[PDB]
Amino acid sequence: GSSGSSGEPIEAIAKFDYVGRTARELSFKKGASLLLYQRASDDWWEGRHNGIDGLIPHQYIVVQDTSGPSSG
Repeated sequence: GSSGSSGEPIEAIAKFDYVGRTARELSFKKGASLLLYQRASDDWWEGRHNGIDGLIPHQYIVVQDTSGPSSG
């Protein structure tokens, strides 16, 4: 409790098929489940994909503002 503001990871869903142009970024496909750890920038994110830590675009993903997974 009263831990902080940015703690546990955020489960985001790929908005559109994206391919990490560089090693830093990550390549995913619309629908693919992506985990978020921290917002690298206003147009980027910092999480992991298929076991790969890198950057994630905010234009090809939907940052869910819900605590925990949403069954269904």
